[PDB]
Amino acid sequence: DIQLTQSPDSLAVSLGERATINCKSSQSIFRTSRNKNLLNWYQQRPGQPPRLLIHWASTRKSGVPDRFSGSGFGTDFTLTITSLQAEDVAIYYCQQYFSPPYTFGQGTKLEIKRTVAAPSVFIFPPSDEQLKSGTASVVCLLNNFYPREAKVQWKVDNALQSGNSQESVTEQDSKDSTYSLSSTLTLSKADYEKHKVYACEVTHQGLSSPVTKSFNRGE
Amino acid sequence: EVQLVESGGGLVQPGGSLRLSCSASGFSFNSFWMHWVRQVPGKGLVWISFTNNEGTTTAYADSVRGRFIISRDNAKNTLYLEMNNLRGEDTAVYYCARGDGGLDDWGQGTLVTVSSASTKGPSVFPLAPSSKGGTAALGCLVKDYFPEPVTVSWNSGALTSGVHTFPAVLQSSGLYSLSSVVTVPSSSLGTQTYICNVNHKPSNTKVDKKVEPK
Repeated sequence: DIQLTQSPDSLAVSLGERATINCKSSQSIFRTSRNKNLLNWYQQRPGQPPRLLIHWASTRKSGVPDRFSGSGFGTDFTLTITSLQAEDVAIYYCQQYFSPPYTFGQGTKLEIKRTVAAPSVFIFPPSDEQLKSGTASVVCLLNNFYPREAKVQWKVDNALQSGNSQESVTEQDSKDSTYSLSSTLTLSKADYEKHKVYACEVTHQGLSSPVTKSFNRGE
Repeated sequence: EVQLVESGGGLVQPGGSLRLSCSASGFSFNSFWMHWVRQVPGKGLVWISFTNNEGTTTAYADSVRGRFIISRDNAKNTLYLEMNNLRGEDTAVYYCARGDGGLDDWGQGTLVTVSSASTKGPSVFPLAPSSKGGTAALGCLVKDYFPEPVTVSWNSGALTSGVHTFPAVLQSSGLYSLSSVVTVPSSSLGTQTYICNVNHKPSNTKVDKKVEPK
């Protein structure tokens, strides 16, 4: 089996700048009889099927912008993206089409670098309908921030919580290059009803100091 | 055009069988190689199988050889993948692709979940907008379901701007949870109704939840 190794695994490039993604094959994928290197490049945008950019190492598929170009010979290949656009956020894959199995590289995740953007922070108490079920979920939303690094701490009557929350983060937005994040604090109804003050404290580079959003149970 | 539509994915017991279908339109099906590729959620593309134009040459990834069978019905413009003796490692989104210069016209993919766990539909709770702007946030918490996936739309697909549907997280119970949120003009809250449309097809659970300010 032919192994493709991409480098780097992760790449952060500013809007308008140039990305360089390498693909190394464990053996030559130059088909002498065709005078072609049988290397394909794909873009897989968040939540989308893969899109073919390039085949035969350097031939662009019709309708792919000329900002995307493929180069290399034999075992060493490069995808270059010039004038990076917000919609280029994706994982990029190489694939050999020389001999089955038609193996893919492991992918290169491309992050768009943009200006720092503070999160908008929202807190949601548990619904009356859920409380009837014996569980309380408290949600804290961090909306449209950059960069990715964010600290979310839960406090209940000022006691710092650990082990009873989970976070989820969206992929970078294809238009504004931001992330959003949810933190969900899960308590029994009994524990929820024993405390008054529910607080989500957010630390992010875009905030001059941590932001707290809070509510008092039953208001 | 060219359209490939995968179907036949779903929850299946380990050791069981599934047949995936890839329905092709808008081109001469029998003039092109066809591929299956899979993707474990949040992981890379893994080539699985191909067939030449007539189905006289096929090949398979090492991990599926002797368990999976690719075939095509040129008369019905359909590609198939018969999957036998399924394992946890086979859980993935399965894509079909047309062979041209590269793999092209990828379908939307079909999720195959190989598990002995029971189907369970979600509970849907509102994330109500509060008095605190210009911008308001509201949402739906879709809690305690198995397997993936759930779909969430807002106002039957009329509301798309500012929607974030979070990746599902696996809880200590082994059930999934996710939230879907949307930011809207706070000026809309008086008059605009907001309904999240949740569909968990594996359990036949469809819920339309009105999210009302408190």
